[PDB]
Amino acid sequence: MEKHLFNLKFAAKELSRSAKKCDKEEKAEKAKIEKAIQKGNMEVARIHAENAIRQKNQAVNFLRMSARVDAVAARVQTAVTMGKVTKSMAGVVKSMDATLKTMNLEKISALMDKFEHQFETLDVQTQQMEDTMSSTTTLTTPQNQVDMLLQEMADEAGLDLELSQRLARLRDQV
Amino acid sequence: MEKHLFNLKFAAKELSRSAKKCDKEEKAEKAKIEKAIQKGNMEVARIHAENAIRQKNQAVNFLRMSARVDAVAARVQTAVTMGKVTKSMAGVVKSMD
Amino acid sequence: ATLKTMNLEKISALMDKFEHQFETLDVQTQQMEDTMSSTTTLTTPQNQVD
Amino acid sequence: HAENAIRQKNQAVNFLRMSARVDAVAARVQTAVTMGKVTKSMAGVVKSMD
Amino acid sequence: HAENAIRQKNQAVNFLRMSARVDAVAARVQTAVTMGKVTKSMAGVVKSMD
Amino acid sequence: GFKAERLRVNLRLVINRLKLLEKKKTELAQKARKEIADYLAAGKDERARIRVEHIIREDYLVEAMEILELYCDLLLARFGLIQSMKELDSGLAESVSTLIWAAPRLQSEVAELKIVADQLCAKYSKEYGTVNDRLMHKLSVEAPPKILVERYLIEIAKNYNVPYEPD
Repeated sequence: MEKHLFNLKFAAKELSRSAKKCDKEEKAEKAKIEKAIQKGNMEVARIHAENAIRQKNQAVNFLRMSARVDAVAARVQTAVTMGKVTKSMAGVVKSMDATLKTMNLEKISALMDKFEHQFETLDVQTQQMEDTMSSTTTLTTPQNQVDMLLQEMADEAGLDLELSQRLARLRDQV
Repeated sequence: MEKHLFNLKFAAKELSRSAKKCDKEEKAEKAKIEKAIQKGNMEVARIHAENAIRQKNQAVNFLRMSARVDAVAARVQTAVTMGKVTKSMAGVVKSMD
Repeated sequence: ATLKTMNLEKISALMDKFEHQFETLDVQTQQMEDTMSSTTTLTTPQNQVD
Repeated sequence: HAENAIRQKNQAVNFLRMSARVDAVAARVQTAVTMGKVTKSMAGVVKSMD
Repeated sequence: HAENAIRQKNQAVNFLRMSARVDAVAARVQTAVTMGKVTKSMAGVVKSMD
Repeated sequence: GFKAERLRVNLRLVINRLKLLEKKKTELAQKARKEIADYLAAGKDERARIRVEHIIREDYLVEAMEILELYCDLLLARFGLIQSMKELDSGLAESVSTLIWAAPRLQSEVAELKIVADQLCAKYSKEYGTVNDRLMHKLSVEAPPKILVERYLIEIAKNYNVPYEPD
């Protein structure tokens, strides 16, 4: 339908250009009327006068035809565009039908439960990894040094937040 | 679905450009109404007047069609994106398995 | 040709299927986002957001 | 144009919430990938020290 | 955006703690590699002096 | 054979087609009362009487289409009762009878009334092997009265400021 839409728009442009050239030839023939009356040729003046009236009414007819063809070309153009929209929406319907039959809501539910449980197991994995990575390097991070360092650098900012011997003697008791 | 998403976005842009060119041709036809009334051609003035009213209502129709096609293209675009997310999460599930 | 190969009844069926498939897709993305929130609940406590 | 503006507003809210969910899941998949690389490197350290 | 900000905060805390653990293990693997080089050089010194 | 979903789809299509035809025919009446006024300004009066007969028939047709749109929407509202029962309801008998009546009278402009009436006859073949009287008057192929025509001309002349003299 695009070829016929192109031909209707081209026909409307041809009718509009015909109206333009007839309105130009009307002014040319009126200048010729003035020159013929200045020369005194009344039969030449009448020929150019009927030419000018013909070009005027002819331009009105081409303008009205161009208006009608432009109306029909506008409606054929929205026909072509909404047909393209219809074909694209039918393609969307069949592609979603394919994807929603190959991946149901039950398969989505199972896939998402498996997703969540595998990240639970992975978080347990990284927890015991970090536990081993702390226990391997316990000797470079004593807990007392980290505690006293936090106390020092919190007292510097103004925030304000032995036992082994006692427990050894108590194990010696019982 | 990406081809149909591209075609729906292109159709919305074509309807918006059609509304723009019809709103431009309305102003052109109104200038022609003024020139035809200054020349004293009332049939030419009525032809350009019905052209101007047609371009106005035609531009309103193209604008409303562009709004509808842009709504559907937005929802098809989030369909395509969440389908890509679904395929990537299924790949993550099988790789972690 | 186009109006015999795509009737108004076929348009009506196609549009009902279009609307219902986007309903099912919205349900799909809803339960997707529900799982995507429940997986990362520990990084967004509700009290901190409040 | 008013219903276009309201549609673009709510549509932007929906895209923003979807982006938040996908960014959460992508962060957790990214730390999955990184700690899997750490696991493979530590297994290689174990066998080389063995 | 608030739940995004809280997620980015706690997510950054998690990446920082993981980086601390991996940096500890990488320091101990690096002194493993260096003292293995020292061991091989001292074994070469032993056989050359022998 | 009766298929319910086909009948529902075609009733919605009848509603849409009748809305579009109402808008289009009221606009055509707007277009043609101006040329009736042009005949009255030119002086030809019996010509304007015949054109007024055309436009009276078109206005009766528009009012007939809104009555049928009302009845098809009534069937779309009571479609649960239609699909449930096997005996024709008293609240549905007028609507079903006048749609089966008006579907051959409007075969040209609304081609889905033929399908709607075929489905209603297939549903109620046990009853049909009632009709709205105002709707039958508006679908009646009968010339309007001359006093109505003259009256119509009077208001056209009043709106378009044209001198007109009745009988």
